[PDB]
Amino acid sequence: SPEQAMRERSELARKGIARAKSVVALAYAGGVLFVAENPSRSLQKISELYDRVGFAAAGKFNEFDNLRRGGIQFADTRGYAYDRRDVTGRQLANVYAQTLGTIFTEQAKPYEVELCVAEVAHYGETKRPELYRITYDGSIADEPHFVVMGGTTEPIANALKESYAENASLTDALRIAVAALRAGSLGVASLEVAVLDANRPRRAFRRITGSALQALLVDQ
Amino acid sequence: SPEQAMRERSELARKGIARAKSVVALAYAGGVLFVAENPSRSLQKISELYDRVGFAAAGKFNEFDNLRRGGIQFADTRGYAYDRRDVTGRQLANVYAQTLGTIFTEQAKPYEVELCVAEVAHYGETKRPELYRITYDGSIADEPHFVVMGGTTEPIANALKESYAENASLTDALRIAVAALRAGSLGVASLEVAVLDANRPRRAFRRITGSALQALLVDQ
Amino acid sequence: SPEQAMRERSELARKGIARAKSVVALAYAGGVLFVAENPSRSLQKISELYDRVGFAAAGKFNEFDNLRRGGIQFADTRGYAYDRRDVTGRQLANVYAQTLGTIFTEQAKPYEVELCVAEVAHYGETKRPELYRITYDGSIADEPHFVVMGGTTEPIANALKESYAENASLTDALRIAVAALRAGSLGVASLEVAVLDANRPRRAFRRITGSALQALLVDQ
Amino acid sequence: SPEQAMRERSELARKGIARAKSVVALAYAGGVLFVAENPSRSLQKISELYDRVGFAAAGKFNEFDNLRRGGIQFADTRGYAYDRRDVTGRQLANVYAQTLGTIFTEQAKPYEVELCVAEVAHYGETKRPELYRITYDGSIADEPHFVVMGGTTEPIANALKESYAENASLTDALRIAVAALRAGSLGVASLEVAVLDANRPRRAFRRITGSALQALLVDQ
Amino acid sequence: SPEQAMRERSELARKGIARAKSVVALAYAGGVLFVAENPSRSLQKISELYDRVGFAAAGKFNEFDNLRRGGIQFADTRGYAYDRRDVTGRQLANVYAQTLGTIFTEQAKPYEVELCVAEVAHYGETKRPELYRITYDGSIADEPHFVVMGGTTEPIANALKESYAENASLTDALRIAVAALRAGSLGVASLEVAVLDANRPRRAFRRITGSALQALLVDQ
Amino acid sequence: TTIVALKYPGGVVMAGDRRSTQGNMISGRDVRKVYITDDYTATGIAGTAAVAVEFARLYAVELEHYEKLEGVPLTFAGKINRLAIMVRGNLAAAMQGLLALPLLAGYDIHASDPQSAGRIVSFDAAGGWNIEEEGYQAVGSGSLFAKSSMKKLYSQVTDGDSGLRVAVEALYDAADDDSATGGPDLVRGIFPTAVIIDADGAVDVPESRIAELARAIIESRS
Amino acid sequence: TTIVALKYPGGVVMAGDRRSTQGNMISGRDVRKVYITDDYTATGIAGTAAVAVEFARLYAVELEHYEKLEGVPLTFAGKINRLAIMVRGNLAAAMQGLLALPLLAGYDIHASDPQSAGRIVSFDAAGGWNIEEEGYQAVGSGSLFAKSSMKKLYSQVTDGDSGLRVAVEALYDAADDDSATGGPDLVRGIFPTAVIIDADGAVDVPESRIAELARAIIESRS
Amino acid sequence: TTIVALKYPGGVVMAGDRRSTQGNMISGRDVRKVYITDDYTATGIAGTAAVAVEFARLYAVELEHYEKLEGVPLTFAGKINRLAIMVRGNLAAAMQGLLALPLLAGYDIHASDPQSAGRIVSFDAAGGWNIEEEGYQAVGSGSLFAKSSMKKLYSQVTDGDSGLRVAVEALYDAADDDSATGGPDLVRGIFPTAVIIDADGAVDVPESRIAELARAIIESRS
Amino acid sequence: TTIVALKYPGGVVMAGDRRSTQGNMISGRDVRKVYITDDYTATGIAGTAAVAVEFARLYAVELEHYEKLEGVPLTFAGKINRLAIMVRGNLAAAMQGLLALPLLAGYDIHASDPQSAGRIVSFDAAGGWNIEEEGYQAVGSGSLFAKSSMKKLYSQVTDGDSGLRVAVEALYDAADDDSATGGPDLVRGIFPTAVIIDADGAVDVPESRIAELARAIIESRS
Repeated sequence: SPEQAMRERSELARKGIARAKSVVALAYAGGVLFVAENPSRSLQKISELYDRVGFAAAGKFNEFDNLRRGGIQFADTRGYAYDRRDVTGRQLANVYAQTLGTIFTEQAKPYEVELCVAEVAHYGETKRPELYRITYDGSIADEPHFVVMGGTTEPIANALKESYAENASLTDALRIAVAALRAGSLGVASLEVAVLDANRPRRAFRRITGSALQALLVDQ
Repeated sequence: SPEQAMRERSELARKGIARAKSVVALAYAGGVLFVAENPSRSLQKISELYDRVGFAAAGKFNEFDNLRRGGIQFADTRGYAYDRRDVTGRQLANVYAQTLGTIFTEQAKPYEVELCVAEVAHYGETKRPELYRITYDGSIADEPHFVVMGGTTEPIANALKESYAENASLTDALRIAVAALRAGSLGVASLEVAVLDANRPRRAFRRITGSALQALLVDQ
Repeated sequence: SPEQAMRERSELARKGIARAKSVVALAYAGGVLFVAENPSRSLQKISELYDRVGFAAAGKFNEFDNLRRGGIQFADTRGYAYDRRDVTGRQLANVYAQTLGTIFTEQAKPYEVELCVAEVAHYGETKRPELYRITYDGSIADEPHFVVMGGTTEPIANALKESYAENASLTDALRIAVAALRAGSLGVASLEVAVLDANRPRRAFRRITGSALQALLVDQ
Repeated sequence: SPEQAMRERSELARKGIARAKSVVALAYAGGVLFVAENPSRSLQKISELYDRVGFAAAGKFNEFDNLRRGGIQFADTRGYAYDRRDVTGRQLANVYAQTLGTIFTEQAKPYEVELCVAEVAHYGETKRPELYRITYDGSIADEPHFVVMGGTTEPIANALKESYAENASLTDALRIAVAALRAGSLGVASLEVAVLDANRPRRAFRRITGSALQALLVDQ
Repeated sequence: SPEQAMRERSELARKGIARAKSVVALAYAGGVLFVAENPSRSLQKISELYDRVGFAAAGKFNEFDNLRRGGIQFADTRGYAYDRRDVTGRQLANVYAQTLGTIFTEQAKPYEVELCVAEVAHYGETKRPELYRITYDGSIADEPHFVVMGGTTEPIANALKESYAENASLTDALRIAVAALRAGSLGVASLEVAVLDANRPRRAFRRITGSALQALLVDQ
Repeated sequence: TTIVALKYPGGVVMAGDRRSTQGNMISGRDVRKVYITDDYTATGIAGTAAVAVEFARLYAVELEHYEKLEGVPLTFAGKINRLAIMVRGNLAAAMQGLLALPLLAGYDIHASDPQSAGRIVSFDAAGGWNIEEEGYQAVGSGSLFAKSSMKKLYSQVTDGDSGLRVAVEALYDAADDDSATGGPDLVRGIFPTAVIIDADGAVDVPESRIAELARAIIESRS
Repeated sequence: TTIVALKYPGGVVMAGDRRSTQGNMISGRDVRKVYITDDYTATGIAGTAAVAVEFARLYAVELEHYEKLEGVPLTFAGKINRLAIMVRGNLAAAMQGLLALPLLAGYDIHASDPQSAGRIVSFDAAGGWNIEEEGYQAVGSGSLFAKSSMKKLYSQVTDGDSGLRVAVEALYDAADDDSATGGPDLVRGIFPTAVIIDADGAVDVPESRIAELARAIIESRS
Repeated sequence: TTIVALKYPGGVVMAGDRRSTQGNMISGRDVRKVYITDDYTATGIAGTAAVAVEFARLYAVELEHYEKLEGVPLTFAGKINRLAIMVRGNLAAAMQGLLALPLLAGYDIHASDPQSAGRIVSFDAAGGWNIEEEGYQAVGSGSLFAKSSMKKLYSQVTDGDSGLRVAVEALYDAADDDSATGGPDLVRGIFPTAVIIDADGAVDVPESRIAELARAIIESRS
Repeated sequence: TTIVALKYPGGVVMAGDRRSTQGNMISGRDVRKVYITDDYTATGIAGTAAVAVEFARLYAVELEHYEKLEGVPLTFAGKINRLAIMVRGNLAAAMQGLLALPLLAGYDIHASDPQSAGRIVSFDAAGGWNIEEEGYQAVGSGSLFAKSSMKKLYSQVTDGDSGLRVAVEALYDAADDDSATGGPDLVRGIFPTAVIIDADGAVDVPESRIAELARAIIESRS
């Protein structure tokens, strides 16, 4: 039952996604903010890809960490082949979509993940930060404002449908995010946070450490 | 039934794990302690991987001994490629997770094992010893205190949830361990014991022999 | 039914083992004694592997003779690669365990055999002779005293659980063995016998011929 | 049903064997005698392999003729690799056993054959002529006196259990054979006969022609 | 059902054979006569292979024309490798038997054909012309007198069991053949006829044209 | 070509000219021979110009590639090894003509005494390497001259700006003897490039302080 | 080296010396240069000794291999072709140094007149072959001499023993002129080997009748 | 280059200079030519410097790799063999230029009499090896000189410190005749490196006792 | 190098010196050139030392490997063939420089008359071989001299100890003319190694009876 077969796959994956932790990214004044709950100190669900493009995913770790590498793999290569300025993250979105697409067909069990690639304009240039959501089955859509994935989204997503401050400040967007995240459930300085600082000269990625995090964090 | 198929796999493996012997590792003052019941004199379930990273697994021997080698294989290579100081065990955790992950999908029967990779800071440097648990299905989690695997854990694990002395002494932790192990069942100088001595200059691994073992061993 | 599938395999193999002849090896004063019932003059179920390590198996001949070669194959190579003194039989145990382990998964029908690798210390050196039992499914365990396989073991094994003279003489152990073997059933100078003579300078293997056999053989 | 599957295979083959013609070889004064009923003039069921080793099989022709070649293939090579004197037929028995063993597992339908490899000592040297029976499933056994295969054996085999003259003459053994063969059923100079003449200097094979055959043939 | 599976195959093939046209070859004074009903002018069911060996088949054209080529392929090569005189048709029988044998196992659907290879002694030399029947399943048998295949044979074959003139004349054998062929059913100069003229110096094949055919043809 | 690296108390400085010779005919007067590889590593490359810009560029990507992957930059030990491999995997070429010989300068943020954290590693055509531990090193057409002048002017090295002057003075001394090296072109306004590395990072020295420094040396000699 | 083959009424004879030269220094005095390939085929081989024993041995296996497989020995035509292939598949070697040049002698049990069933086939380094049809042929260091003496003594060939004497006399005549050929060594008791083939088969001629024959020739010339 | 190994009652000592010649122009004065491979094995390597640090480093990893895998260090016999393979698997290179020739010094913890457990194995460019059994050996540009001086001063070897002085004195004697060897540089404070192996293990001899030892020899000759 | 093998009534003896020359400069004085391959086979090897210890060692393993596999040792015929293959599969090397030439000595436990069961097989660079059937053979730098002396002293061979003296005397005679062969070193106590093979097996002749034998020859000549 090739048709019914595909439904089973979807299911299996969609389930795994739900039983995994929550991850959210959104557009703010200086770029894009990455925030996801993560008790671990070493196992990161958010990462740099290339100069101006960030990676964040939720699901089965070993599966998305693989893809994370593959991305960095693809990106670096592409930039050496042509030039740095010729990597887009819109590209990486295509790639991940292709890859996950293939997996969902060829591999025995499809990957239990949901991904997010985010780009924020080069140093001087000014452009609307772009977000992409790549699903387990290979489908791809781009949110202009914010992306939620992993666990139950409806409440966390709904909280944002309202709390989203179009041109938020870093501290303001973080506040909004952590609170919007608690909506699907706590929320301590024991989680993973990093941003794509459009303001940064070259490498627009910066992880928010433990001490400095507190300065911006939301009271509950 | 791709979904139901996967449940059968889990089962088969989870069972094998249970019918196999018990293995425990924990964090103590000088590093990490490896202890598992093993009547054999030659077949070892605990081993060195690289300078500051130890391997311990329980399950079907020929299956984890394979992975044990592959680790040492990967590690040594990685250290020659870049440098000794650039192997992490967090790396090896990823690798094992990847490998077991693939096995659980591609191989006919998934591996009947559960693994533990442990790192303890380099000679001079001081850092919190880290423990990783890699399951048969490729899932990976890191305990900050102690890891139990093989046989029935609940009683052995529970004994530790209390008996765990955060900053134990070698002899104290061994005592705690052996007693905590008896909790799921004896416990003679006829078993396998080794440690990751953070204090050691380079190679932070040392197996605890038969005679010297007695000096530290717990009365029942 | 991946789980139920594996049970069928076990069965099929376990059965073949039973319907085949009986093979026993044990530790005696001068090393290890190999004795198995075999009407044939040419088809041998017991063989040398390397300097200080013996092979004995029971089951479907063409299957274990294959493995027998593979062993000798592996051993010789290993000894040329590094040195003679670096082959262990504990090694060969791993290999056979690996091999049979793979077969039991990949091959259509799993091998109907049970194997025994035995090592006895080098010439000058004195060490406790070691025995390993490798099963059809790849499981591996080491007896410190004696190993039984093929046919119905319980009676033959039980006879030994008592008749085992820890430090037997050659003639005494042979006596014990042949009698212990009759326990699961005769026992004429028409069978296969060889030993690992720890006393021997280099090649610690020697087959017990027809004439000289009689001198030591047990009356019934 | 991997277990039940194998039973079906056995069946299919065991059947084909039965519905095919009868073939018998035995030990006599001067070596080994090969006799099988064969109306054909060109399609031979008995053949030379190497200097002192003969091949005879019954079953589906195209299948055992293949194996017959493979043998001659293997033998010649082996003899060029090392020396003539280093081919044993005991070797070829292992090979056939290996081959048929594999076939019975890998190939869709297992070979409908039963084989016999026979060696008779070198010119000067005097040794007990040896016979080997290789079955469809890869099992291998060696008769010290005589081998029967193809069609219904019980009556043909039984006739020999008595009529077997341990040290028969050529003419005597032929007499015994043809008569023993009629026991499962005629028996005219219209069949295939050849021997392994231990007496011969090098190539110990000789086919018994039509005219000279008569001189030794049994009246019914 | 590996056993039942093979029965289905046999069936499918055996059926195709029946629903196809009739082909017959027989031994006569000057060699072998090839006659088969064939309305077509270009699609030939009878062909030359090598100097002294003829090919005739019935069944699904595209399948046996393939084999026909392969034969010619094999033959020519063999003759260049060694010598013309070293091709036997007994050889080609083996080959076809091997090929069809493989097909019947490996290929999805087994070939719907039945074949006949025929040899007739070299120019000077005098020898009994030989006929071989190769079936769809790879079985091979040699008739000393005549071979029938394709459609319903029993009546055509039976007609010959009596009408067969051991040492017939060309015109006599043709008469016998065409009449024996009508027995399973007309029979006009609209069919395919050729012979292996033992009398011919080198290439012992000659097709019987339309005009000259009439001179020998049987009235009904 | 002449590249030179200097070790001073704070960290390391590296600077090389910009001449480009083809035969005994000038074919460039503005070549960037020294590049920043990453935050604490700068790399200069002599020999074939095609392999030069390729080493620097490719290496840099490999270093950053590891970091993005493993989340942490390589040990200084690793950084040395990677570069060393790269050089060996080019022996085939170098044998025929395409010879490119690197000189690595860096700051080990992990060094025991962060005032000796300045590192200079010279490289072997075959893929060898020795950590210099002698303060100065040079590779190229007139390195022989630089090293020999810089021998006398090393005592004068005191700090950043201090060392930098000795660097630029060696490059002037080199070009004064190696026709293939090329000193400071006033008429056209072209001056050797430089990079400094201290605990803070590696940064390009602006031609301003170099050009100024150049004239100092020219006048004092004049 | 000198191998020679002779055709007489019954069948063919072939005999070759046993000297082995390395430079101009003897390195063998007992080499078997002629071998029986199968029942009706004998083959002698000149040039590189390593390829010599290998050709003979390997060929022999291939012939018997065909027989065991197809149930019938090859045509004499086939036997010739197989050997010819073998020689071509060695041109690569022969170009460099490893030159091995066969001489085939045989009895066609299928020949029209079984008194001309004696065959001699000489071979080409490239893989060529001509059926000699002239009674005698020789290959080797001194074949040139043998062929030229044997030219005169061919009329004398009448039967088996008759022909064999002419063979042994050519080998003596050869060795008398080709320092690399080596005649009969009385002092040590070493005499050329020989094989005869007639309708009955091919058999080694025992040194007895050769040694005897040798002395005949030595005395008669003396 | 000159590396030298000595066998004394306790075990073995090995020491080699640190000069590095490129043409007849010094290009190094601090090269580590002797390395500890594992607990009881030290290895020195002469010839191409790129292959030198690579052999030592890679070998060491292979030895420890076996131990981690099989749970027990190799036989001294094995250790010898592995190194030997490595050397053969480099003939291709060495033929063209990249020649690297090792000298193995070790302590067989399994030796019969643990006072003869000192081992010295010299190696062949092709991959050969002889266990020296003669107390001293040397490889390199001036090994010829060392071996010949150390021939006279061997009687003087009594114990650890005793043997070590003879080693350092040969290295001095070598550099005094081989312009490519380089003796002790007082002016700059650079002295040959050394490693000793006894039942306890293999340890680097601190320059202190070497430098001291060096002056002894310089003064006594003075 | 000079290896020599002798055939006496009981079986065979083989002995070769231990000199090792590199240019015209001694580089060894203790090399084992003769090895026991299995119970009844001993093999000596001349030419490149790297390929020497490798042939002997590897061969030995292959022989024993067959035995463990097939349950019976190879025919002497087989033993000869395997070794022969090995030699051919090294022609590539030998062409360039790595030339290794074996000499096989053995006892055919299956020989007709077990007093002629002594075998000597010399080998061809290309992979050829002749069973010597002449009692003595030698390979190496000074084999030419040994063979020519041993020619005179062969009558004297009567039994084990008898033959062995002739062997050691040839090696002495060789070294007396071939500067690359090296006779018995009294001053240092180094004597040629030897192996004997009779119906009982093959065993190393202890230097004792050799050293003794050596002095015999030295004094008698003196």
